[PDB]
Amino acid sequence: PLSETKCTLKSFTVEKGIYQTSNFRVQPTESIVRFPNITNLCPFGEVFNATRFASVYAWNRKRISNCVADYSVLYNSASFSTFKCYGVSPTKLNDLCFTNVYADSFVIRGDEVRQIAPGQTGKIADYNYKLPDDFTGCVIAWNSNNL
Amino acid sequence: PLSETKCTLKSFTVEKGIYQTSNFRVQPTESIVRFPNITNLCPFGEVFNATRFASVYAWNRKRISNCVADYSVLYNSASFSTFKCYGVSPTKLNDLCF
Amino acid sequence: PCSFGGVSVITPGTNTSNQVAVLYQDVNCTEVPVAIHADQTGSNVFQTRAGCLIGAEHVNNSYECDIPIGAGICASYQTSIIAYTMSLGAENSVAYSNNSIAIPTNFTISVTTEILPVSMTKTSVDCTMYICGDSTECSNLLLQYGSFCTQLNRALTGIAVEQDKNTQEVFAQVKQIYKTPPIKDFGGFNFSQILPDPSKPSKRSFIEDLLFNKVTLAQKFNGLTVLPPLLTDEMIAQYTSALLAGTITSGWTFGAGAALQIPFAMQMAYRFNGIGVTQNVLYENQKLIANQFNSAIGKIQDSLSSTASALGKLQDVVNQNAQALNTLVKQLSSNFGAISSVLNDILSRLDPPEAEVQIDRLITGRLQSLQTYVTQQLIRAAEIRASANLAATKMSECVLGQSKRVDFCGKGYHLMSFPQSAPHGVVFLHVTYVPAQEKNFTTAPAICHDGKAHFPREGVFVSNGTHWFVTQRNFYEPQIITTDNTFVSGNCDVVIGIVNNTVYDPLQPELDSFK
Amino acid sequence: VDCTMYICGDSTECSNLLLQYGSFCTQLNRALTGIAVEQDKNTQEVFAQVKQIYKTPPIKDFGGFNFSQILPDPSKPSKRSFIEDLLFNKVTKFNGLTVLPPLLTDEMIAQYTSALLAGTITSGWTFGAGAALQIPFAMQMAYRFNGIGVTQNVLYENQKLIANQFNSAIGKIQDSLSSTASALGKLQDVVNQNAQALNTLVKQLSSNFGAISSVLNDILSRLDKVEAEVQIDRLITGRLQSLQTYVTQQLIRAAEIRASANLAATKMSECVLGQSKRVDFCGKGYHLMSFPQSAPHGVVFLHVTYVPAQEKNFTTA
Amino acid sequence: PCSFGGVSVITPGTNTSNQVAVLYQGVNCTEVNVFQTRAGCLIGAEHVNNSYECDIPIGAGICASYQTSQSIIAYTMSLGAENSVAYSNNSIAIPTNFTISVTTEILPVSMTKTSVDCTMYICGDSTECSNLLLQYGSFCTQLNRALTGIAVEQDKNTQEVFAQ
Amino acid sequence: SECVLGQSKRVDFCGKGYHLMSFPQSAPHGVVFLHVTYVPAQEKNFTTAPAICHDGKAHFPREGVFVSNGTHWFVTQRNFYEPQIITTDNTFVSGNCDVVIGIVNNTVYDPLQPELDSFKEE
Ligand SMILES: *[C@@H]1O[C@H](CO)[C@@H](O)[C@H](O)[C@H]1NC(C)=O
Ligand SMILES: *[C@@H]1O[C@H](CO)[C@@H](O)[C@H](O)[C@H]1NC(C)=O
Ligand SMILES: *[C@@H]1O[C@H](CO)[C@@H](O)[C@H](O)[C@H]1NC(C)=O
Ligand SMILES: *[C@@H]1O[C@H](CO)[C@@H](O)[C@H](O)[C@H]1NC(C)=O
Ligand SMILES: *[C@@H]1O[C@H](CO)[C@@H](O)[C@H](O)[C@H]1NC(C)=O
Ligand SMILES: *[C@@H]1O[C@H](CO)[C@@H](O)[C@H](O)[C@H]1NC(C)=O
Ligand SMILES: *[C@@H]1O[C@H](CO)[C@@H](O)[C@H](O)[C@H]1NC(C)=O
Ligand SMILES: *[C@@H]1O[C@H](CO)[C@@H](O)[C@H](O)[C@H]1NC(C)=O
Ligand SMILES: *[C@@H]1O[C@H](CO)[C@@H](O)[C@H](O)[C@H]1NC(C)=O
Ligand SMILES: *[C@@H]1O[C@H](CO)[C@@H](O)[C@H](O)[C@H]1NC(C)=O
Ligand SMILES: *[C@@H]1O[C@H](CO)[C@@H](O)[C@H](O)[C@H]1NC(C)=O
Ligand SMILES: *[C@@H]1O[C@H](CO)[C@@H](O)[C@H](O)[C@H]1NC(C)=O
Ligand SMILES: *[C@@H]1O[C@H](CO)[C@@H](O)[C@H](O)[C@H]1NC(C)=O
Ligand SMILES: *[C@@H]1O[C@H](CO)[C@@H](O)[C@H](O)[C@H]1NC(C)=O
Ligand SMILES: *[C@@H]1O[C@H](CO)[C@@H](O)[C@H](O)[C@H]1NC(C)=O
Ligand SMILES: *[C@@H]1O[C@H](CO)[C@@H](O)[C@H](O)[C@H]1NC(C)=O
Repeated sequence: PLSETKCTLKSFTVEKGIYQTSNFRVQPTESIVRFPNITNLCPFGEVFNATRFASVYAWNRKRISNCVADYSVLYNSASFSTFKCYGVSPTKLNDLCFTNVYADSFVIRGDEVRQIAPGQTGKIADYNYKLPDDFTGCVIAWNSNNL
Repeated sequence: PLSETKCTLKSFTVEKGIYQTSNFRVQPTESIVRFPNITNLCPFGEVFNATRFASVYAWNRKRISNCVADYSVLYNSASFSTFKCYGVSPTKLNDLCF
Repeated sequence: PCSFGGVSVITPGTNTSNQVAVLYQDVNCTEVPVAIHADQTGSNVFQTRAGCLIGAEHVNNSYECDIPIGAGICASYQTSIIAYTMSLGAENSVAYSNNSIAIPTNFTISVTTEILPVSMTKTSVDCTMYICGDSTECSNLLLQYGSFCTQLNRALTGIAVEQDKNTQEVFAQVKQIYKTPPIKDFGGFNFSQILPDPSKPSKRSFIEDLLFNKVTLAQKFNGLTVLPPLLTDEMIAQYTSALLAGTITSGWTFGAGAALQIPFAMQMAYRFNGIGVTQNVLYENQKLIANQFNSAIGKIQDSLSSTASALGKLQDVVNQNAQALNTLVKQLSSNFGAISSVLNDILSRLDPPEAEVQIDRLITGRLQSLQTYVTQQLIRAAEIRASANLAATKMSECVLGQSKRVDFCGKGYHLMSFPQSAPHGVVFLHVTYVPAQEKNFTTAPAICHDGKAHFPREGVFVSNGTHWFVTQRNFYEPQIITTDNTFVSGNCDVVIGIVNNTVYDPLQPELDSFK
Repeated sequence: VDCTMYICGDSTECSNLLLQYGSFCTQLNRALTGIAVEQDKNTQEVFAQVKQIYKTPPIKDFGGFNFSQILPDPSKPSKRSFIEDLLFNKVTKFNGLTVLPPLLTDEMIAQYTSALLAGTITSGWTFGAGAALQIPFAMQMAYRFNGIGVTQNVLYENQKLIANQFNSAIGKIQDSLSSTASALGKLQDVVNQNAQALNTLVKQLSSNFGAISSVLNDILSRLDKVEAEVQIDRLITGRLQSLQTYVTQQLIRAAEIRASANLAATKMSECVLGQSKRVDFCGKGYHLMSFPQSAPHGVVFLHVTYVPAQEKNFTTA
Repeated sequence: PCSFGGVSVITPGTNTSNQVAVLYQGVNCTEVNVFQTRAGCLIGAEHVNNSYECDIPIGAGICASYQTSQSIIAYTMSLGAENSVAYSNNSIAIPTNFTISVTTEILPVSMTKTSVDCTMYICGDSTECSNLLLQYGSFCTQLNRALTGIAVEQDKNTQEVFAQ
Repeated sequence: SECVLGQSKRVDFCGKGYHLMSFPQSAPHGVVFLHVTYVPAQEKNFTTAPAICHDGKAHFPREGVFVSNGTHWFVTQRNFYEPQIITTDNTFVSGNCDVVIGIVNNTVYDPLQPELDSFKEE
């Protein structure tokens, strides 16, 4: 303790008195992880690999719930030109736990994925499909040359 | 006004006394917009209703600068064949200008 | 600019009625009931200098002010809500002459509650776990901001020792503990309300159980500490119990040096000399002092019995501190444009190469909120101590001795005092000297006899039309114009306004005692 | 100060970002209102040291003393005194700024003074103690010369001498404040120290704080929601900070005013309501008595001392 | 949340000893010679049922000291010695002698007149920093203004005290 | 102002004890006052009285208090023991002695009676 005081005061001499030096905090002893568990897996392969897709004019909103996600296998695989997430980091999704998930499926030209970002203005963003400025989620895009 | 005091004093039995708690303003009503007495008038009658008309090889690159061309009278005349504006609406090219 | 301002509510209190009153501030009262932000408004409209108001009626009659509106306008309840120009009490130009002194005859001895805050609760705030809360990488971004909260502790520990220094300098201004005498026969003066009593928890007094229950209101959780005060609460009485003792028993002498024996029945004789009243008024009216002193000590619990309107400053000084503590707590749930308030939601679903940018403003606005708590404490802390140094000064001239500065300890001529314990303050019992029942007399500033002036040693000359007398400047007790009570200087006619009367010489019947 | 109007002009988008900065401006609203209670309470503690009102008797017989200079005249509409009229002429928006008026008008301030004036003329010191007790003013100095150890023949044998000197002393007071303006600088600073803070409070809106424009309506008119939110973010920190800077300047100065006031009312106590022994406390000299007069935001005491002169040397024993 | 508390060190000066004690504020001794106080858990000190006048304050009526081997001790502070004045209705005490004491009473009157240039403190000499400080407008004239007020005010204090 | 340029009647404002004077001393960034005080010490315990009945007339002291060491009575001032023979110029009269409480009996020496008695002896 005396060394803590000497370090706190920036001197090698400590006078008669009471000096506050530090804080004490009981540390954790282990980790306990808890989650809801569902016997169903979320059908994400069913949407990315669907043989016929939605146009941007009539874009598909499929909904996801009551399932155990596995994004890591979807992340860790390489089939995607870009994988960007906003308000959330793409590695971290496997940690969080959500109430709903919506998969918004459609196809688009390449120079217009410059424009798909949330709050970014442009033709496709304002007339066809919009993402709010407070959007949280992930956008995936992958090039289609034989699909 | 009884429970309006309760909206910020966080209780029910408010004590006898004044409580500066609320404000007001006056809403705007008409939103008038003013400009100079327009009177500027880009000459378009000498380039559209002209008499001497040219060809494509001898196009005189004639200058229009620092006036106002009322495109609104070039809209309701409605006698055009290829009235096509590339990258700008006809509504607000009177509002944003090059 | 088109008009806008604050708008408030006049209420007579919640349970009394529900008739309300709305005040608009410095707006001409035309566009008022229409535009926006009206909880609807009514019928009557009245204009003042402070704006116009709705929810009352102006009354040409005036009364004592209760609720301040502005510009000399106050409001109350009647069975309804009205508004009125303030009064200032009874407008009475009392009598005046050039040959009239009003001298009182009888007198009451009242008391007056006067309470000052002497301290505040020694709050103390941890730096790091307020900002982050036992989390590593948040704390590493703290230390790159240098040494903000290092001086904030030394600010708050600096004020922590300060009220400990205040409490030390406001009570223990005697050096030693005194022991109250076991026998209790002090000339009929019943001190039973203010003495410590053994049948309570071992040191307490009878005002205290009426006082400890009267002053009430968070607790120990995240982010805060409440260090207890230095001097423990039980012996706070014990200093005051000692402070009773000598100024009950030994008199005012122990403020100087070693104590001295004196009985309390004649201590007021010195104290009656403290405002220039002779020592005969004690013994000739000792029992009359007693019941009025009993009743003043009787009424002093009774004014404070149900709910006095004079607890006030000592009740809210916990309370405005407590919400100041509490408004620091609401800032934990603030958000500051970051997408959370708890840190763990950021560490849940964000990217640690970029999540610190959301933490970056999150550190600032929480620290920005902390600076507000720094100043809000510090300004009142100086305001308490400057009040408290006055409070110990009021302990000084008014408990240890009999001061002279009028209207400094109790409204009236200061006789003595009695300090009592309190939750965070001191409660004095100022015992004033209020005279009453005047009888205006025919008076004159000087007496000529034998061509030579005469002037009393202290006091005036009154007459009931015929016979002149001598009594002192603040109490009526007529005596005979003598030789000893006056002195001589100068011829008569140099001074205006003198009347004529013979002067009795006591030496002349002593000259006539032997012939 | 309205917090919303000074931070945001009229845009609710500015008002939305303020709302998620927590309960900041309500605290600044609280403490300024806390100042607003103290300013009325300081006025309450200084001049309402009397139970009731006393107006002067109509007779002006006082053994040669004049008080017309400090008594208010009934001839004026605002029933004030001429010295006050000298004191009432030597002292000279839309952004949350709001001048709430004081609690008492200066006519009402004049009511307390005239009340305190009259009983001090007519009732000794006694009215500050209990019930009022009348006295000739020729004798009240005979109280007070006993207060500094002067035998009261010296008053009475030289009453005509003292009165004219007391009269010509008042004429100097009328002279020194109707010609020179420097001695009123103490009040003049307080309004000026108030006024400089107001002007620098408003002019901070001319500052960008690293924005593309200091005015708010331009950024709302030329950018979208996302990129202007960063620009408005810079606008709040600095406007809010100047507001907090304004509050901190107000609070510390208020404590000085709070420290000023209790010194004043004690002098209303020790030097108006009675005769203090404390030397060097109300004027220079053995203190006799005083007179208070109304003043804008202030009070002016007129102390009367006993300064001796014209000595000889004396062998003592 | 599992327990925490501020930590402070009780110690005398180092020119007497290096022995110390520790105060774990607001947390008692079932979670960290031991002594339980209403301040917290106090370790490194020994309780004594005598009462010596305060030398180090702690809290809750406890004070510490370093007296004689030698150790830190804790105790409930005394308030001076228990005493009582003899009393009756026919007994008085009058001095027969006296003594002239001389008390010292020190007060401060002034402090060092410090003045700071904002532009200096923030920007070394750089024009870029100065330009970007200008665009904050006139904050830092206010700071210089306040310091100047202090500087004048400290001369006024000294003047009022000594030029009586 | 109140303790160098005069004498403070305010108890325990300038020094502990009854105040007499002070002396100032310069100090860096401050001032030092040296209060000089009168401190009573070395007392005795006397038995007192509030007043005296001589012939029916109650007597009270102009200053001081009546004291008794034993088989004798005196009057003396209040912060110093300096016992004086009681006389009518030390005291004063008001009323009868049936109204006072705690009173005692004693004869008061009168300084006029001896001169007058001396003349009757002549
Ligand atoms: C279909 O996606 C799933 C996972 O979403 C993956 O197992 C499969 O290989 C994908 N199909 C192709 C052709 O890559
Ligand atoms: C332009 O100014 C003239 C000057 O009187 C006025 O008569 C005319 O109406 C103005 N033009 C317009 C469009 O207002
Ligand atoms: C051309 O002239 C006719 C009538 O002269 C008119 O109606 C028309 O608006 C004019 N158009 C242009 C472009 O000048
Ligand atoms: C309102 O309540 C207070 C305390 O709860 C009480 O003193 C007061 O008399 C009540 N008012 C009425 C009108 O009953
Ligand atoms: C409000 O307006 C009316 C007439 O428009 C005017 O008579 C009155 O004086 C105004 N109020 C004030 C406070 O000036
Ligand atoms: C009261 O004041 C009102 C408003 O000026 C006036 O009309 C009325 O005559 C006054 N007197 C009475 C007795 O109502
Ligand atoms: C003092 O008053 C209390 C009131 O309860 C009474 O019980 C007690 O006997 C009184 N004591 C004396 C000495 O009169
Ligand atoms: C003073 O005495 C006169 C004598 O007539 C009387 O009229 C007057 O009312 C008295 N004033 C008082 C008692 O205030
Ligand atoms: C005045 O008081 C004296 C005192 O005894 C008394 O003799 C006399 O009758 C009283 N009245 C008048 C009118 O003198
Ligand atoms: C008092 O005033 C009256 C007239 O008002 C006058 O006759 C008398 O001489 C005055 N007496 C004194 C002592 O001033
Ligand atoms: C006589 O008085 C004057 C006035 O101060 C003084 O200067 C002088 O020294 C005195 N005479 C003596 C002998 O002290
Ligand atoms: C203070 O320190 C030095 C070195 O330890 C020593 O010489 C001196 O005696 C010490 N003081 C005391 C009181 O021992
Ligand atoms: C800690 O909590 C209380 C608080 O003083 C104390 O009495 C007790 O000994 C400790 N806890 C337990 C479980 O003993
Ligand atoms: C401490 O007080 C306790 C009473 O429980 C006693 O055991 C002990 O002897 C006391 N200390 C001393 C020094 O007497
Ligand atoms: C004698 O005076 C001293 C003062 O300390 C005291 O001890 C003693 O009790 C006094 N006499 C009596 C009878 O108490
Ligand atoms: C003091 O009171 C007691 C009652 O016990 C009595 O015996 C004694 O004589 C009284 N003394 C005086 C001086 O009245």
